[PDB]
Amino acid sequence: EDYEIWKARMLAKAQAK
Amino acid sequence: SQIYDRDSFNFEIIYARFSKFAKVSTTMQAVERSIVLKAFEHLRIAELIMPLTVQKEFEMHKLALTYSQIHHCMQRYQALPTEVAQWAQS
Amino acid sequence: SLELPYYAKFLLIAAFLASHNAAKQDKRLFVKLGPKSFSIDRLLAIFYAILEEKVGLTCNLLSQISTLVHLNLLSFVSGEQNIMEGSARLQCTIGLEFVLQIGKVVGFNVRQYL
Amino acid sequence: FVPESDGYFHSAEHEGSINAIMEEYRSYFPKWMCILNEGFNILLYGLGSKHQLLQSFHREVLHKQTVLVVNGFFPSLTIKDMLDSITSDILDAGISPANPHEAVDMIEEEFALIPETHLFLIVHNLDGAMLRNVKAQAILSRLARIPNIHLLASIDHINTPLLWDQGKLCSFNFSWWDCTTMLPYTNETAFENSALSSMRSVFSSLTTNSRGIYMLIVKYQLKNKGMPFRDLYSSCREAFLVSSDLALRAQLTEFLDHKLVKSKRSVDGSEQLTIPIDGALLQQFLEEQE
Amino acid sequence: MDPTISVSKGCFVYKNGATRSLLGKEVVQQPFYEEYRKAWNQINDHIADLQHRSYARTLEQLVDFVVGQAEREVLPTAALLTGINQPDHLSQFTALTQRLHAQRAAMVCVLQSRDCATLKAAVETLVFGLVEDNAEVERLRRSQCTMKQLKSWYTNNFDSERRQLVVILPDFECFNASVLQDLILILSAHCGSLPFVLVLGVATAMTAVHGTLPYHVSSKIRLRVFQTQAAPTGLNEVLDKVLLSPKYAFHLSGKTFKFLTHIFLYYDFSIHGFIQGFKYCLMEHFFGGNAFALCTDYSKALGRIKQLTHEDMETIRRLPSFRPYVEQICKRIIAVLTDDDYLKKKLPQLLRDCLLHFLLFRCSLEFLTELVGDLPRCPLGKLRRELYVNCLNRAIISTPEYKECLQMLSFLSKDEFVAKVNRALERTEQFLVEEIAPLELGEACTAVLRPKLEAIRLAVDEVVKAGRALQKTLQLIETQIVQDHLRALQDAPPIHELFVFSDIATVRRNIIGAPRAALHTALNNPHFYMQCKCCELQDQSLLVGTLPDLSVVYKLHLECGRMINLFDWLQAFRSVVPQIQARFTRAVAELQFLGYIKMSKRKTDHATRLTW
DNA sequence: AAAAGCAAGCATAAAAGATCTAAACATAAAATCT
DNA sequence: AGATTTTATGTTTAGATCTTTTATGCTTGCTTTT
Repeated sequence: EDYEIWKARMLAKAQAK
Repeated sequence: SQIYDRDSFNFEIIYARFSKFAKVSTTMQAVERSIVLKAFEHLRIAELIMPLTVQKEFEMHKLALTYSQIHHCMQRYQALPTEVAQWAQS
Repeated sequence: SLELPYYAKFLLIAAFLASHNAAKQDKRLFVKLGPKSFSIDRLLAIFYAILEEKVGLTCNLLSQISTLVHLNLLSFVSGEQNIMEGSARLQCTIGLEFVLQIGKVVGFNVRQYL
Repeated sequence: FVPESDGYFHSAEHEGSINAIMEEYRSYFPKWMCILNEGFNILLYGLGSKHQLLQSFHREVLHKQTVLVVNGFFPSLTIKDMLDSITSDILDAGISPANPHEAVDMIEEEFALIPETHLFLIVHNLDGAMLRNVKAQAILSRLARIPNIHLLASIDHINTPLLWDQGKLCSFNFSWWDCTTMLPYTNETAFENSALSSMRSVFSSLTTNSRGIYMLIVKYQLKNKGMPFRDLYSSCREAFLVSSDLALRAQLTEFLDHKLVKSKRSVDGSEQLTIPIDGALLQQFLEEQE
Repeated sequence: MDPTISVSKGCFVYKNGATRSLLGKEVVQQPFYEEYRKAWNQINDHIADLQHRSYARTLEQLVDFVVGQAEREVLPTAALLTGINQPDHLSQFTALTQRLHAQRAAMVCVLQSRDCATLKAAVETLVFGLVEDNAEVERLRRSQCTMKQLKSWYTNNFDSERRQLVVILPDFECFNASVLQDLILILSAHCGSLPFVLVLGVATAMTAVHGTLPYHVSSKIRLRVFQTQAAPTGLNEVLDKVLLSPKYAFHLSGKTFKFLTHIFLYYDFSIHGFIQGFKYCLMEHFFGGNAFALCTDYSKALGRIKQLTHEDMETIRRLPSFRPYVEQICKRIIAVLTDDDYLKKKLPQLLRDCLLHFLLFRCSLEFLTELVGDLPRCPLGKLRRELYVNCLNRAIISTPEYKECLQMLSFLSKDEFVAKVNRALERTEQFLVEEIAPLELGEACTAVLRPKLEAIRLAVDEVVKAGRALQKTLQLIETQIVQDHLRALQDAPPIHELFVFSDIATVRRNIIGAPRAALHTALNNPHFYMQCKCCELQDQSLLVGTLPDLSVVYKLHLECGRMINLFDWLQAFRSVVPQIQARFTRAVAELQFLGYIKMSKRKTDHATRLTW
């Protein structure tokens, strides 16, 4: 997993929480 | 030299021919191979043995003596043990 | 009492087998007077045959060959001027008992190949 | 690479790809400057020619530092030439002493006298045609030991580390780098280290009597499928192609100089005169002379 | 062509004001260069101190031998049975010259084998070294430094006072034999008039000394044998006292540790090559950025956190251990992944966590290694370094060898078991008092560890005052020391990547040199390097027609026998693909330049392969 | 019958042995500085 | 009118060369065991 798409998906999981 | 008709010898051949006598000599059993090697070098520095001109234990050599000189050394030698005097004849 | 690196020990016993086993017997022992001359590639072939582990040919292994030559554990009976061209001939210059001691410390039984 | 001993006991797109490879090796350079600053020396061991890469390192990065380029692929360089170059041009100390290790001792003293005067040393092909002896590698390792002198070097031969023992390989504090360019070995093989037409071109320059002497050897060779010297001497004295023996020996010395004739002496003392060319081309040459 | 490519010259000066710190100020003023230089100076000075403290006993014995000869024909002479690692011993002989000059007991010449190809050159370098050494304590040409001039110089100087004339011969094995024997006879001829002492440097054994010295030469020798310590003992001392010290914040991973010790034990016994390889590991670690300049002692680490910019924040986020730290946590991770200042405020807790974990790792290792390595058969090894590599490389409790250690420790009698655990407790407490108390962040480490040791000692008292309690004591030792303070490196606390160095591939590439592997994979599959869209081979023996020209010639070479006629080789290459003959000649010339083939001399138009 | 093994033969080459020569070293004539 | 590099020169020793001679080795041509 690339760091950029992982950081973006984790920010999406935070903002969707 | 008498057996092989003045062929060049080696420290290993002469040490083997000496050890075949030393195993039954009943006075020469105690010598190390290193003492026989230093005795061979002592023969070499007197030019009683000359190189054919390789390890120092395997260099080929030539006797620098006639057999009559060794035979007169056998009679002129002082306190020669009888075992060596018998081994010299055969 | 000569402590050695592990691959230097295998190189030294391989040089002893190269100088003690003659050129013809390697084909029967490894496909699975005086000490003999041997070329460096014959030494590497006997070393890879007895190694049974197969390390790569790094700089350090051929450096171990040259520094075994510098310690008078091996010798340059000929060649000298052209070590790299394959015309060099080496000659192992150690006794059998040191090889048996190295084979005790290593665990390689030298007498099977003699 | 783990070779098997049984082989001894049984014995376009390319330009863009090479340019991307060269741009990556050009991108490596600041890391090489830091590695050379820490005391390691650079060694390149790729497949193709690395001349242009080290020239780019000298051009783009070492544009102002003192630099001694050394062409190791040169057939005729000597280690005395390199030590004389350092001692005379870098330090203005005159000619180096005739013992090379004395010259390295002198270079170590004079470079101990001058901190922050670094001497970069670029050696294309450290395995060079005249650097393959152990002594020149010992001199190069003693030079690379110096804190002031930094070393970059190329390696091409497969059997190169056979001459580096652990003392030289410890003096050569190498940082190995796989700079595998795919460039052809133009400059490295351009030097001297790596025929019926020529016979006609040299036969055209000969005089008439030399043509007759070589035609006599050609006729004897085609007739016998090397002639003794006495038959050539009697044939030349019969055909009036020579005045005495010594002029015929001078003509055959000229033929040996121009390699038309090989002279092979016999055990009986007679001189044999082989022509080193196959007999079909020799028969065609005799037909050319008619 | 290029101006550097000349037909006449071989060397090309580009002098720029040379008479008779390479980096610019941007790099030296960067914090990572500062922390790298600090850690390297500390590590190098500690290793040099260990080497001097190991050599000091043999140094005092050699100096006492020289002074005892000075208190007083054969020349006295001292064989020094030093190790195979010849370059390392120049510091030993230099320390001997420093001691002999400081006592004013002797003057020293050093005879390298490179300087003495002949007896004349040996005598000239010997006399020149003695006279110039005396001149350097408080220049004649080398043609005139006769031994008679040495006698006249010694009479003009030291006859009125006796200085010994020590002649170090560091590389005894490298000498010509006749030059060395003639030199020993020359020095023995001058005894009485000139006091000579002849220390030697025998890398092999005394049998070499007895072999190269003949009956006449050894008649004039009164040698005494000194023994330098073994190279593996020096490696073990350096690895335990330096690379495993608590006080350094930089640690190797277990793979890098095993790789450097594998180079030492399996290739060369040079300590210096191991030190340069550790220096390359330290440089490859610390040159990754100022985020790796955080890897230091705790106060300077807090100053580095307050120094930081943004690329350092990005490279502390990118490192792999941060991702489990984030997923094992919403607004807090938005402030961590974006706000930057919150990560700057949260860095000291993570750095203290990592440094405390590595301190507890070293203390729990100093516990466990005695209790495990005293055992017969040693499943986890004897010394601390093997247990260091084992506990870092993988989780220790899941290994079969830990089960074997638990079984063989369960089989013990009560007296040896209680004595073993009490020895481990006393050793760990002595280590906690001696080495962790002076260190910063050592008070908190002692506060974490000491109650656990008191609980293990209470379990020992419970098994003393009362069979099955030994299993409870093993359970206490497992779950307060092995489980908590001896985790595998993947289970280390997050942002431990700043402190360990696990990148073994690039460093193994740049230290271990394998030119033959690169030439092999370049001459077999060029697609590995060129990365063409057409040149890929599904197998390495295919020989496709789009290959680079050296590879086709190399494969048609490889697929046949030893002696190779050039002509059918040319027909096969012409069948694969005028200028084609010139391309074949260029490929054969390059393949000869690499040493793979050579032209025959006895047979024209043929080539023999040098490889097998 | 297949591939390892002993005399044969020319050949690069290696010693060598004298021999001649080029460069390093010691040294004298001389402008130069005082 | 005297000391100091400076330079031009001669000697000597190490290295290049010519030549003979001798040898191991590279290849060949049978030769012979498995």
